Amino acid sequence: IVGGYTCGANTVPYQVSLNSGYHFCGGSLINSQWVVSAAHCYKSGIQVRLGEDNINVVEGNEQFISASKSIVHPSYNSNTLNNDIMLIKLKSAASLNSRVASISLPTSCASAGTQCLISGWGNTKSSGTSYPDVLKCLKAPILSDSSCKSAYPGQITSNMFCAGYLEGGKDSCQGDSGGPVVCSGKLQGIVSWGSGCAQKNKPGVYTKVCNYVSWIKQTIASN
Ligand SMILES: [Ca+2]
Repeated sequence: IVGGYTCGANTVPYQVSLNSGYHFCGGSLINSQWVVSAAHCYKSGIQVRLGEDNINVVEGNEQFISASKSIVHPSYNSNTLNNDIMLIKLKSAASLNSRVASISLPTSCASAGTQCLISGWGNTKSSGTSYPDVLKCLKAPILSDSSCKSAYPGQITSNMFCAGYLEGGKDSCQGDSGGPVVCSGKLQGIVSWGSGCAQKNKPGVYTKVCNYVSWIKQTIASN
């Protein structure tokens, strides 16, 4: 997250870190057994880390639970990043309390102008590299479909939306991928892609979670 703020420990209780020996992507806990992330974060051997603030220090609220199964969206296209969503099942159910909690799925799609909370452990610099150990946060609005398409000609599908600031300086970034965009207490986006980070006229692009609620529910119901 570039141009954000330190969230505070366990203030984003649905945020998870995907770990394969190291943090590599975010995700969102949607029930005791299941995490939403980006399909482009797929790999084998995932350990889901819940209750994290500093990802390099054991602070006392963590739950580390190996994944039993990953399910990339049936229509994920890694070239275009269309349908950049996956589900990860935990080998055992997480214990839920105020610091580790699921986030609700949307019942309707959010609108341009709505304020959301984007979070992650990704790079905090737009030029060069610095990775935080504690969770960063950014409040940002959803942008119009027209301004999103004008920013990224030929690239924005109906399964994507832009959020952030066209002036630059505030955005998600590498290492945030797969993490949440939460608006009015609902998971509306997944950190997906963008041109660089926090560049002028290059806002963040997010998977549009409301399009996937029926797939998510039916997949969980049978897996
Ligand atoms: Ca920790």
